[PDB]
Amino acid sequence: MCLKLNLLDHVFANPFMNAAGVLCSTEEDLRCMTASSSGALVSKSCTSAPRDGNPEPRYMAFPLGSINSMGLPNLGFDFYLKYASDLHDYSKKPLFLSISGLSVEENVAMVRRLAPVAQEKGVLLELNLSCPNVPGKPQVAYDFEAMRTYLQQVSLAYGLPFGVKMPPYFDIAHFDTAAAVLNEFPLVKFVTCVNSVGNGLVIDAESESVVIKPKQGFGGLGGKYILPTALANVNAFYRRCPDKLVFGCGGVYSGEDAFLHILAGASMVQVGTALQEEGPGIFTRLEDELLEIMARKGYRTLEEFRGRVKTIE
Amino acid sequence: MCLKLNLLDHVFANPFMNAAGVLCSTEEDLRCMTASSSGALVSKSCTSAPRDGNPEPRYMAFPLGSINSMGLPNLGFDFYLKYASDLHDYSKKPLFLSISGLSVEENVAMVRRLAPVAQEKGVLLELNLSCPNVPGKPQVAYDFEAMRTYLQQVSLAYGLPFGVKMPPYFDIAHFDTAAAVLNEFPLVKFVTCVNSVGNGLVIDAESESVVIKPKQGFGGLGGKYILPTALANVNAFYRRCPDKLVFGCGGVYSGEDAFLHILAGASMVQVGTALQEEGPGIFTRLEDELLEIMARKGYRTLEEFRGRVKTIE
Ligand SMILES: Cc1cc2nc3c(=O)[nH]c(=O)nc-3n(C[C@H](O)[C@H](O)[C@H](O)COP(=O)(O)O)c2cc1C
Ligand SMILES: Cc1cc2nc3c(=O)[nH]c(=O)nc-3n(C[C@H](O)[C@H](O)[C@H](O)COP(=O)(O)O)c2cc1C
Ligand SMILES: O=C(O)c1ccc2cc(CCc3c(C(=O)O)[nH]c(=O)[nH]c3=O)ccc2c1
Ligand SMILES: O=C(O)c1ccc2cc(CCc3c(C(=O)O)[nH]c(=O)[nH]c3=O)ccc2c1
Repeated sequence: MCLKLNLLDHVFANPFMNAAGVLCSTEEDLRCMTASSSGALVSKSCTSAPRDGNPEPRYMAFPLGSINSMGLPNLGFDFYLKYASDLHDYSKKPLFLSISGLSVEENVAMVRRLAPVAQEKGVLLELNLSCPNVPGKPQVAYDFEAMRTYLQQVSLAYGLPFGVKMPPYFDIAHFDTAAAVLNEFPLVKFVTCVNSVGNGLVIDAESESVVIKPKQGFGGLGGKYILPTALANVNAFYRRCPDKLVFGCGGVYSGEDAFLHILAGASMVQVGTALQEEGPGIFTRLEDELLEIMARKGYRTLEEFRGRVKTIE
Repeated sequence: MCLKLNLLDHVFANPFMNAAGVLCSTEEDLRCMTASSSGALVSKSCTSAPRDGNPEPRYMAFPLGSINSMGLPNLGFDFYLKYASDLHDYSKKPLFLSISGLSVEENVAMVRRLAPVAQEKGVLLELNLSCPNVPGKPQVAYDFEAMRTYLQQVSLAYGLPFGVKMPPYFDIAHFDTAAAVLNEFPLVKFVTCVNSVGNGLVIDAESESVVIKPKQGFGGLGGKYILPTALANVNAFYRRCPDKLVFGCGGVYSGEDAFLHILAGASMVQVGTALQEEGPGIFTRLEDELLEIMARKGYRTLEEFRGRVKTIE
């Protein structure tokens, strides 16, 4: 029985990795992810210049999940490019680099300079499209014309396979439109579903207060709250993008949750909230748990059940 | 200390009611809700003609909430109109009738008939701005021009104060656009936030199957999964629509959850999944729990804390 995968011309010991943003901002965090049992890691979404992000408290977690308005704190692109080019040990596992420029021009600037490193060292680009653009307009992936522009400019600038990180959608017409846009771009080889569920609001009953400071307490939701949403999106894109991979992200706490993602169509399975809460030991647990469900069911490999969710009648 | 309140020129024993769709389809159901301790009741969204809805299984519940693709089963508008006009006992509590016509014309036709019953008996209209999927088009409340159309035509045809049932939004620009639409219409006197979170997917690990038959297992989510979404929408509209009331719906299982919805801004608090799972007994428990938390905090009225959620700094 084995959790091995070979995709995007890389070899992965297992499907598990962190979710962008969690345990991946500093060198220390990237070394820790690298030392862990995960099959891959992704670096924190970056911008051209370093950012401090939003005022604290800006992340809080609870039994059913988490809320955040981090505001894209990061060490700047040159840092993550240097980690990719000079520091990462690719003999340990593959690296994804996430970018999240605040305009199309910022993303173009970064991917231009990432290209040669991607070509030489094999770092894989994850472009975050659940990201602000002009304030007062929707985030990039909820503005299909902007999404198209972004993908056109980055495809031209970068010129190598990449993937995209998507927000969740909630309407079939949006699933249809979004996948149609993605399918215009042959270089988009993977689609990671999903980013956080936007603009949730957690309120503490005792203090009568919101729990994060930015944005009057509104923030993106992760964890147990979002698993059926995540699954839906994974499957919706898996069905609509047959020439792309789908990576699943949202609500993974256990090997059972990872199994569901994989039955929905996931190749890699990313872990955000649960990893934030439990720490990198989670990856040995998830591995063990997923192998046990496979043993019970008689599955020897991931391909035997990936995307094989049954429907009724 | 009692929970009684006045809204919309009606008196309510307490702020609780069922969520549309739950325990409200048949005469038996409406009578059961009327006999309960709820402050109000709302009928099942209706269409001009009866509908059988989608194949079963079409609802399932779990520890964290529910998933449904009911397909708008209902007894048809004439039945609900007759309930409102001849059968409901208004001395017991107010009645809301939910309409969910499949085009603007259908909604106009129903509301033209409801108006004189509203004038005579005081039944209240809740217009549902969710709808069956139509390939190539989003749900009405996710198509702002369509929403404006509906509201323009209903307002003209109906001519009396009414409310609107909204799906959740996840993007502040969308909150700003939606609330601007709503505030064009002075007759929209309440906004109910939220309907189910659209197009989730629940998968059973043992069977490797989705759990509802319609739509390849995709359906609207309710219950614990959606509470922070629901609170966000309640507060976003409460902030943006100062001349309207906001009714909260989503994720209420306890008086503490009701308390949070009121702190976010809700005037009435609707109960869907929890009511479906626990039955109408839930309303005595919710009342007791909400009064207990009020007593512990020293609140004598709902007005003392409605919309008074605190932000940080
Ligand atoms: C603290 C924190 C920071 C995050 N930062 C990013 C980010 O920089 N880029 C991104 O693509 N997603 C980011 N996300 C979203 C996660 O990658 C993930 O999509 C989301 O948390 C859902 O997965 P989960 O349910 O496992 O938490 C962040 C989430 C959290 C909790
Ligand atoms: C079985 C069922 C049927 C429902 N039908 C309707 C409906 O006819 N009209 C409507 O506005 N909302 C309908 N809903 C949505 C609920 O009114 C409510 O908005 C949603 O379930 C979230 O509240 P909850 O978390 O308390 O379940 C239905 C929900 C369920 C579970
Ligand atoms: O409050 C702001 O000014 C602000 C500015 C920049 C922002 C950029 C992002 C995208 C990164 C990200 C974040 C984050 O960094 O807040 N959190 C997530 O759950 N997902 C993400 O993709 C998300 C939110 C951001 C908010
Ligand atoms: O699947 C279909 O073809 C179909 C047809 C008509 C539909 C009408 C609605 C609106 C009623 C509704 C339902 C419902 O009746 O399924 N469930 C909810 O959670 N909220 C709602 O607002 C919701 C879904 C509908 C789906």
